[PDB]
Amino acid sequence: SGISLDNSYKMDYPEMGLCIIINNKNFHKSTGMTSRSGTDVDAANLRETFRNLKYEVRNKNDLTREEIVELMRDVSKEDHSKRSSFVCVLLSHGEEGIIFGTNGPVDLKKITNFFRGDRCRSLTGKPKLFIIQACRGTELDCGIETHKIPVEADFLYAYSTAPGYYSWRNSKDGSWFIQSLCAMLKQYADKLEFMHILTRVNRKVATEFESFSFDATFHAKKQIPCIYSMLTKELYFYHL
Amino acid sequence: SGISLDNSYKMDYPEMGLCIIINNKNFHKSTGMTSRSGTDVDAANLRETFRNLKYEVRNKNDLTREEIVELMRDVSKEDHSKRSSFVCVLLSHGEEGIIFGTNGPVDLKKITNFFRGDRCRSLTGKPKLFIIQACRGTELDCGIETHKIPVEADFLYAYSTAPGYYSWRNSKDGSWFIQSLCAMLKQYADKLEFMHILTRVNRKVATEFESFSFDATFHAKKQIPCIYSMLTKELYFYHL
Amino acid sequence: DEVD
Amino acid sequence: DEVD
Ligand code: NA
Ligand code: NA
Repeated sequence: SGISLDNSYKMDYPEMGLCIIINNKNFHKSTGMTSRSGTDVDAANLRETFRNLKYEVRNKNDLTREEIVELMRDVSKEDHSKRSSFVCVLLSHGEEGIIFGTNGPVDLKKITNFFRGDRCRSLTGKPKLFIIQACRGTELDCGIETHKIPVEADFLYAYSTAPGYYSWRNSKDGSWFIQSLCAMLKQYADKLEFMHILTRVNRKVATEFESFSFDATFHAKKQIPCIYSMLTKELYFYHL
Repeated sequence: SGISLDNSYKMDYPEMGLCIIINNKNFHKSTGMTSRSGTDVDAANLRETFRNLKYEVRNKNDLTREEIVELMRDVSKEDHSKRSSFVCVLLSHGEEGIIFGTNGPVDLKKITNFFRGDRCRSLTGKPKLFIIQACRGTELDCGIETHKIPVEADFLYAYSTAPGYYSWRNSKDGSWFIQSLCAMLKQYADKLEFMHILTRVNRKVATEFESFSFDATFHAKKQIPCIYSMLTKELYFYHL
Repeated sequence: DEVD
Repeated sequence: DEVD
């Protein structure tokens, strides 16, 4: 045939792949962690958004740290040969490098290690997307007025907030980041490459949201998400 | 006039901006750090590459930690009003979050803080690009066979390697990452958006390079760079 | 507005 | 090949 180009991931396998959504709202009392009002809005929005992208969505609620690790291990041991990609969304409390099960923390590196190129062979060479709505620390942004492949290749981490910073969640509307992510996927997934969709998410969160609080420490604060890409190709959710 | 779109950074200011290259090859003997053979190849390649993109390049060699901090502070206090962007390239030893002056470490967060949206007002809203060739730890990748804005907005960190990992430098050819970055900028800067150029850099490093060592611990190892984007718009080095 |  |  004619000249060919190979700059984009193959997304025309029989299945787009799994979308695992872990939605942790209620935490064991002994942890002292607050309930995450608004997270069900996020989980429902994500389920619908990724359904319309033709992902096989699995929603899981209020998982312990042990259940999170066993779920991720089990999913990584499925046969993904007929799937184009893998998506995991984590909605919980967090700190830098950590997301919380209902009874204690899980290392993000432990979760993602299950999907390394050498440990999940049916996802080798395929994009592995981790979308994380969770705090990464306690800083607040005051704003300003205006052949082999690496085992860590083909991962993308879409973080809601900058490293070291809190992440913001509205109890009525859902989190700033997930609200914005679903809106941009709905509008642009048939149009734009995924990095460019996520850049529009960055702009939406950075420009349209600002916290309101009776507590001066927490009032009038801003947020910028962080795209962490080890992808090796362009990612389009559509194919020709 | 007619309908307008504002999805890309304005890159038609009178000047593209500064490109500061800090090239640390020789370290004080008391630090015990080895000389970084091949880094001059990197620094010359970067100077030529960013010259052809019309950046005002400043090359600095073998700076102490004190000189690095004072240089970055002074540069952040210049008037960048007529400049579209800012680029800083760091070539040195490193660990996670750190790059080394010739006599000791510098926190990357301290360097980049000088350019925060609230601390460098003539770069507010403009892309601030930090390109880092330095180790981030000591892990090796064995591979597998195949209104306000946030003060942290509009930064991009192009890291040579995954967090926690060594980064590879060839003593004859220069570093895998900088070699690849300059090659992809030369080929695609008049064609592709910057995230897509960096994705091609990811692929080039991940697929074309593998270490050769007489030491089994260091032999046959792989590398994947990391794009860390807090940009809010698409970045093209050309304009219409 | 709440933090995570 | 050397590491940084
Ligand atoms: Na958020
Ligand atoms: Na490198």
